[PDB]
Amino acid sequence: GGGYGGS
Repeated sequence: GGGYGGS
């Protein structure tokens, strides 16, 4: 799986 975060 995988993902991200940011802003």
